[PDB]
Amino acid sequence: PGETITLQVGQCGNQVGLQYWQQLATEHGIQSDGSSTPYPKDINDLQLQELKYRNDHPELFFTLSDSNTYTPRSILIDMEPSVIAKSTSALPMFNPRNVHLSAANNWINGYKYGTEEEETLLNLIDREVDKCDNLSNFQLFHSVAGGTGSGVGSKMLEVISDRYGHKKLLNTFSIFPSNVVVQPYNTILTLKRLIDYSDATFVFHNDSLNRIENFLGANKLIALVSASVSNPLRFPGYMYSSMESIVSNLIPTPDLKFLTSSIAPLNEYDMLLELSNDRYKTNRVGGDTSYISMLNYLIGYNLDQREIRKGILKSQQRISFVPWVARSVLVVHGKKSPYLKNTNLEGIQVTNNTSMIDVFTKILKQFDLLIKRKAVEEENEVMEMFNESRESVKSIIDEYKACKEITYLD
Amino acid sequence: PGETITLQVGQCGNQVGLQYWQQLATEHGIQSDGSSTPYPKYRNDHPELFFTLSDSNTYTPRSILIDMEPSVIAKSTSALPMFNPRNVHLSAANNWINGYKYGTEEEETLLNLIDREVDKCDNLSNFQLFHSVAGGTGSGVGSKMLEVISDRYGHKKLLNTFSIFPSNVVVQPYNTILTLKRLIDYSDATFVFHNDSLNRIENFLGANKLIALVSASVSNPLRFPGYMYSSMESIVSNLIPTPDLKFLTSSIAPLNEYDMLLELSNDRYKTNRVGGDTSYISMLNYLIGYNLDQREIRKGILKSQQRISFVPWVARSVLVVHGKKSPYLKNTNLEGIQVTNNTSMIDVFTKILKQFDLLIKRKAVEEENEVMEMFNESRESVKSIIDEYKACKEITYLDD
Amino acid sequence: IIRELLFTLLGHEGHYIQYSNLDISLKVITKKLVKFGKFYSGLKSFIQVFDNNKFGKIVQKFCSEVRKFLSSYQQVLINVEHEFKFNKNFNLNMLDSLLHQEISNEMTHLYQIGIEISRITEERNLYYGKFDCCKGGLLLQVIQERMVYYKGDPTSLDFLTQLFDIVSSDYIGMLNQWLLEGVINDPFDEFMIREKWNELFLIKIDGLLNQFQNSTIQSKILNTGKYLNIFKRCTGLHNFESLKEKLTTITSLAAPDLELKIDEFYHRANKMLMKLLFDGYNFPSVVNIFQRLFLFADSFQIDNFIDSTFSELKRGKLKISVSRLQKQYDDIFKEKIENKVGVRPSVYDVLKKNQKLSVTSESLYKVVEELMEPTITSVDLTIPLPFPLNLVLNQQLSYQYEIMFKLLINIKFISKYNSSNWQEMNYSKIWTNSHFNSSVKKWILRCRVLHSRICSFIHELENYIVHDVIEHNFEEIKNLIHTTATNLATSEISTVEQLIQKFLDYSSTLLNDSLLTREESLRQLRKMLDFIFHFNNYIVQVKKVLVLLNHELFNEYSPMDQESIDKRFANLSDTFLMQYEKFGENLVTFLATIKQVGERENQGLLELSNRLELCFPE
Amino acid sequence: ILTYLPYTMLGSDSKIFTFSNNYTRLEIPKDINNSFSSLLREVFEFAILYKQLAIVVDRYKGTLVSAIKTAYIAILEAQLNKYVNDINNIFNNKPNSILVVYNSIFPWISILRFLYRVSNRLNRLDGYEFLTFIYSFTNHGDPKIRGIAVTAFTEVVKPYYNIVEHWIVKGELIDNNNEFFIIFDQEQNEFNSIIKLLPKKIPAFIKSSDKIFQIGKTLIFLNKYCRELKWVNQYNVKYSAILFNNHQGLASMTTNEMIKLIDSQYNEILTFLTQIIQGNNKLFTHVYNFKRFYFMETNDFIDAIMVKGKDVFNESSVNISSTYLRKVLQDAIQISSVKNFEYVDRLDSRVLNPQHGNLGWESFTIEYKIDDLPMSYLFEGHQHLQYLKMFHFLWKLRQLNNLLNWHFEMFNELNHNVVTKLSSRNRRPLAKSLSIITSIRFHFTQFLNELIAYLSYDVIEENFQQHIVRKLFYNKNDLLLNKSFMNDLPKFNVNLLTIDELVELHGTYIDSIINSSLLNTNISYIDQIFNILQTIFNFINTSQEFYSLVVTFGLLVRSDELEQDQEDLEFQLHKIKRKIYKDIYQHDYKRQLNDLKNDLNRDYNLKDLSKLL
Repeated sequence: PGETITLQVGQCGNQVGLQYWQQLATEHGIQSDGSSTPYPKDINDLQLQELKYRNDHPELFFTLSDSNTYTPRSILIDMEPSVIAKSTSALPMFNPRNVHLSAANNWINGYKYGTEEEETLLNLIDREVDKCDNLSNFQLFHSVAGGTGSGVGSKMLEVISDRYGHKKLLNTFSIFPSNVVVQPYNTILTLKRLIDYSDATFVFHNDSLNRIENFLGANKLIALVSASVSNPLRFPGYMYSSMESIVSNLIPTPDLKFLTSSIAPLNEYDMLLELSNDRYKTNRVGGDTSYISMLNYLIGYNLDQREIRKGILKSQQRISFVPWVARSVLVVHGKKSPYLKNTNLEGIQVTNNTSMIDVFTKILKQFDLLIKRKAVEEENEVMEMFNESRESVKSIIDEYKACKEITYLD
Repeated sequence: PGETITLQVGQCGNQVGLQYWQQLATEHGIQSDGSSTPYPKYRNDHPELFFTLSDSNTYTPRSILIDMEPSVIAKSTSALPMFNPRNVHLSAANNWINGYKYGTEEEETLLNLIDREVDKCDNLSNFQLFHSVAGGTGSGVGSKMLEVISDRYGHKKLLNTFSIFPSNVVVQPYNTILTLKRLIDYSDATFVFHNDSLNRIENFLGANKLIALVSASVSNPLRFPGYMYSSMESIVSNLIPTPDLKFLTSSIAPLNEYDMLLELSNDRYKTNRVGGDTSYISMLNYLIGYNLDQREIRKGILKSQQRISFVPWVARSVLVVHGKKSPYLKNTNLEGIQVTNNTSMIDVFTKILKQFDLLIKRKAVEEENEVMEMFNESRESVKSIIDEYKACKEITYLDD
Repeated sequence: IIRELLFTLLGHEGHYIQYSNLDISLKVITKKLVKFGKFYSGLKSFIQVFDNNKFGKIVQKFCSEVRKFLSSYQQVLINVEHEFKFNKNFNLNMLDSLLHQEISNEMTHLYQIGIEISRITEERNLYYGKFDCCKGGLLLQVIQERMVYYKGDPTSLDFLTQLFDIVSSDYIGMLNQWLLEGVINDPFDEFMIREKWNELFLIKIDGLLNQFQNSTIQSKILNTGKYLNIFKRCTGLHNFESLKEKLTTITSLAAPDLELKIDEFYHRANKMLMKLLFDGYNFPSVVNIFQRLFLFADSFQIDNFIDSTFSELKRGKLKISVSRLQKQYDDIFKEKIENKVGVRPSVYDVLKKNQKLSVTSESLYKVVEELMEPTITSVDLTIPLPFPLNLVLNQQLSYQYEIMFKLLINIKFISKYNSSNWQEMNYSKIWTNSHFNSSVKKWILRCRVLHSRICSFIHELENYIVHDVIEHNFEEIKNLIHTTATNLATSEISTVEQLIQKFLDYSSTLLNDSLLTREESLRQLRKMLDFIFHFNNYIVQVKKVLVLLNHELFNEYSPMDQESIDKRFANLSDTFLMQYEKFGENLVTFLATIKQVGERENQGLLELSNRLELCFPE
Repeated sequence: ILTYLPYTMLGSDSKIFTFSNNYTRLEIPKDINNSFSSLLREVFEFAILYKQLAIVVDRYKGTLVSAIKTAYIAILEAQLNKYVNDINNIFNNKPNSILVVYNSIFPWISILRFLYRVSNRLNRLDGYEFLTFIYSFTNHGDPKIRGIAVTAFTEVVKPYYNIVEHWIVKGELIDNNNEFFIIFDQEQNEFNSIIKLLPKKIPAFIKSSDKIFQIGKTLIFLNKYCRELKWVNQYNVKYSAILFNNHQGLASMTTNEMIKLIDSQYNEILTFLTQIIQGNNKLFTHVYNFKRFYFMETNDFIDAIMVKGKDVFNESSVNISSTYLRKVLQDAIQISSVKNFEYVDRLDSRVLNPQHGNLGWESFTIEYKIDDLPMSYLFEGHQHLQYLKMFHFLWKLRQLNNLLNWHFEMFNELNHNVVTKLSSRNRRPLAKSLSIITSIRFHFTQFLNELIAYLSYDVIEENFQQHIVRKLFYNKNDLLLNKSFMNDLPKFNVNLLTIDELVELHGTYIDSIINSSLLNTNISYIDQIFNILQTIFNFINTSQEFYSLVVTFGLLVRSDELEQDQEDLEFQLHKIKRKIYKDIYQHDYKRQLNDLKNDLNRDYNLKDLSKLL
């Protein structure tokens, strides 16, 4: 039950991370000031009707003080100071000592800036480890291309490994760019570091994000899924107490760490069948892709047993599974927060499928098309990092292409 | 059954829709403030087919109030302050040519307006259109309004109209021939109302309440549940045997249940122009005034079987509909509304052909050669419906 | 000569005459004297054996009455002892007149009633006779035998009606407690009504009197206590007493007030039970709900179920699941409410969460067939109807009241298919093209007219069923419910036994007038509804045959341009003409079957035969 | 002579009238003849019946008996005192013959014959066969027999009802004579072996027979276990006053007055019993908290003791469990969400059976200490050993789940820090090898996570709502009554119920979990799972010798050779038979799909489990 440190880097992760921490505030009763709200009595125990004392666990994402204020354990890092001021002034409970101010429009400028001030970033992370009593999970919120989060966010995930020995679970929560000159080769350079210094990755397409909700609305859609995977963590249930228990139940191979998400929008029988539709997935799908693992979230409280079981049995036949993986559809019965209204019923599905073939080959097709068309000792190290990144993303592509055929038994 | 959406187009349609919704709110006891009235939950009446249920218990009707001028819209919103302000759409149109161009450029913003009314209904069953067949702002965009809803929804949603025909400006023969084409190949059911014949029934405000009496009594078993005719699809399926003669007329009765069925069949109480010898195709009688002693109804039906003229190929049956009275309103007397389709709709169609054929012979850039084509195509579109009425009357219908 | 016979009538020896003579003089008067005192010990021996705990309780009170006579017997033996020792000087003449004037009138009757019990001991609305040990029934009936055998004697019957008064005084106390309260306290089997709600109050026909033999009065005494237990099982109230009193009949089981007081207790047992059903359990609120669930008083609920499950009801029972049809029926009819302790659901929201929509494997056209001597056919409804409403609306009622639901949902499904077929035969895109040949356009125009006369048949058959039959017969039931209910509220129909008969008559005529009673009537109702359904599913398959008869429509919806277009149109007109002569075939026999049974049995069915015969020939 | 007849009626020998000790007749010949002595025989029977009955009251004159029969002797003496009063005045007036004395005593033979037949049935089985014998005659004809039956019953029932009234207003038992049906079994184990009712000792005159059982039993429970010495004193001073001051006793009360008293007294105590189980004892608040700790409804706490106790649980049972388990329990409370809620002092931990000494992972348990809390509440061993066995089965599943996800966290850093930088040519047989060990973990972490998800929601959570929540706060089957129809008792939403029904709702709720479907031609279903859990226990234990080899594999490539090629080939040979040994335990988990699916299909309950386990 170790706590979780979140790292917001880049222009995306600041406004997405603002929606991530505003979602955790109303879910746990704390306000923008930081003071705690008296916990309402759950309706799982009634009293003699004539006719403090908290059941949730917010310490994994907030720290405690003597005056009962809750401060989130997030690290903010960007180039421009304008994006930090809109996030700090909106939610005043952010720790101002976690705020770091330096723009970078390329991966080379981002990774070089990550080398020059290693000492002020590694010391900032180690101050948050002193606040917690147990650390088990690091979290990221970065863009794959575009802003400075591709460059210096690629370095911040590398300084976790050399300092702590890479024994902490890294969830990257990456946002892939939509379909721009810098955008093709920005993606292929950070993805080599993404598949080398991580443990799990939740991919999110921006071009497939406006299809679901129909830029402020695009930020609220990422925070709904990012806070849904932490619902059995903060609200303790029978299973899925820690983040390593969810991901290890989902990732079979350390080269297969790429997860696709989907939001359901009612009852809970049609909610399980609505999540299996291919139009709700944040990742784009092409043909019929075989599924490896899947986890259905029902974080709105469901007193509908024997109805969830009929939906699991129906969703086993309508989903084609990989042959060496057993057909097991797992569902968590997450509990509704007593501060939010009990009327709405949410549903999230995170899953591992073969749909990442179309995502990676879309970048690799545009990678060689631009370096052949357009193309001090700086050209040599750029060229060898292209070929090192070219052969490395192919390794997880042929791993997905061989995953559909029955293998891994010799 | 299914929920119902109506469309009020034009200046004449907005005045009818004002009286149509004030009478629907009176029968269900709904005040003119959006507030509900307790029953004199636990409600047998179903106002959910026409009104929207909200979280704040406000009652807003499902109506679109498209119009060119903002004069009559202020009349409807001030007198009935419960219409949705997003459903009403605003900006002079006197002809059909300048009125059809208003709906063609604004087709996307008006089709998007009615999609907000589909998702608010669980199961939609029919559409309605209150307009005038002669007029610039009514027949201009309303002819485009029924066309855009025909191909999108595609034969699963019924489209009824309640049109008003001209009784007598000199441009009124130009547009009545154009929109009569679109009312034939694109409308499912059509009600005919004559402004001149409606004044005779009462003996412009007096004729509006008579149309509101008929347009609300046809859906009386739809809202108030009964033994039969629970849906609108089972009501129109009797009156229209074939789609090429879907034009319908009506009759208003104003004391016995045997005498009410005899007074409805008279040609004096009619909303449409009646010729000399008219033969009926199908008939529906609405006894909505709480008829309970079913001994006098049995004599009124058996008398109406061997007295009224009949078309030979159709089965002569006089279907009587027992309608329950509204508990919020007081019991005045027995009310009767006879809706039917007969051969009596030839004399007004050839009257339109007479004013059209006389005007083309008199002849009263790039816009001339297209409207003579549209005048030509609309002529045999309504000439084929004349030969259809003349064929079904004789024995020449039942052969090759 | 006199002292020795003074001890012989006490059942003892006199040393000369007999046990407990050859010197016969002129003593003729003692020939009958020793005969009268011989059976004196017959009463005393009758006491010591029949006073046991067995042999019933009513013989114990009689055993006390004969022992009271034993003391009244010995009361006069002091006077003859006073007559003996004193100086009377009157012997051999008056001794007969003294001991038989006040004793022999009661000594003779008390011996024949006792010797018959020992005789019958050596022999040994409902049922279970075979009485044992001749305890209560055989003793009370031979007393009335003894009165009618001595008619004409005023000085002899007055003792028998007094002997029957005190003996049967204990039998009235349990009979008065049964009729007034309902307590059946009887330690032995010493009563008529024996508690064993149908096979529970057997009446034991072995031991009734001659007065309790009429078949009408046996139900006046059996249903008086049964309808009182229903008032005692529901609200409690052991030994009511109702802050009131009652006349509490006491006199005898021989009076003109016997037939009047039993009926007086029978009207009170029905006034208190009907006040429990009408006011307590809201019985007018049940018969308006049975009309909304079985006979469709408000068809808005069932019309939303049929169109939602329209694709599921067309397919057979094998190609459908039971759970999918029942589940959709719950969201549209029922409403899930919480049973928190403290609230009280009425009869409206209890029977609304109790019905079950079974689709078990029978047919509507065989359930009615076995009663007398697609999934829309086998769909049905069942309501549990809890206590005590399962007593008046019993299973004989609901079986004649559920059959009308399967018929009313079958024709409402045919009227749903024809109303949907009218939508596609008139305003479709495939069915209504623009520039096909006139040989096809005449076949489309002939198919619409045939369907416009088929659709008007079920809209006329329904107007007779839902209005002339169901609604017309309910106007007299609903009238004699509310004006029953206004009279019951004043007191603190008037019989529960006729309320079951009034509702069984309502469901029978609804089953009679709706063509489900006769052999040839049901044989045409099954054939006519099946042919309409065979024509309705014929329409949906022409929609794929009309795509090959038009060349423009097949080019947009993708063997073409040969003689097979004229060949398959000839096969289309062949199977369409076979259905046109078949429509006129069954209808002229359907019009003939109503003319046959509409003149002899039902006058209301002739009203359809006057209306339908004037429609379709025209 | 006639004056010797009263001398024999009192049992005194004259010069000619003689008799014997007992059971002999008054054979007196030679008075006049057989004509006078034959009638004298039936009045001689009046005298022998007096003497034979007078020796019964003499030998049992309040002595040698301590039972209810000592009141019937007072009845037998009262009629015997009235018998000798009648012989005096009937011989005070001068009788002419012996027939006139026979007339006045003839109304008395009916009374004398009944007292002898019940006195002959003495010194036999004299328990309830005597009190029911008198009550069997109280409903009878012949009112002289009925007249003596009621006066012999109304003053013999007063010692019996003295046991009943003490059982109603005091809640004790003064019984010593093998009598009134609430007996106390000497094995005082729980509140079930104590007070019980026998149906055979139920009399025919007690009308309630079940409410007086549930009035005295709850009075003992409200006096000694849940003392509250203010309400019982108010209850004893109130209802014993209205039973004594106006109705002079319970025997004087009729049948309707007893049922009106007891029913108004039965619901009076159950209102107070259901008062303090809910408002003060909080039965449902503790049964819901019984599930958060015994049924693993808060997995953050059970994950905390498995992380903050990974050093103590590795040793044997030599732990003191006073300063070690107290340290591990208290710091894990600060880690998880248990540190904030109310009843944290009730939480304690202990080691079960330290004499075995198997391991430290197996002997641990959690205890919800319900001390006071004045309620037992019949939560004895048979309600607790099956309630601690279910925790230890659920302890085996969360233990394997916490060393399988750490196995995922240990092999990912083994891949990163070592395997991706091994000579760029030996990675391809190693990256293929490590992808099998991470994938066989995925087959194991999906078998447990759905086995718990079936137990924790279908078995545990559905039975708690059905048996505990519905029977307490919701209605039974069970009504419809407009109460407006006829002419300080707070009614609340608890569905008032007695002791024997509060133990049964909780007793069945544990019985319907431990015995429902699979927790109990083949071995049992619970035994089949333990064989699969043993393989997972053995899979992780044989995976560490793989993990300790690859970290050494990285040490050979950094510093490097003929003797190195011998040492490298022996180390890769350690990887060849290892992955083959990994295939052995893989087919045993593939064997799990064969025998479980062949057993789950035989039941309709486990048909849904056959496709997701």
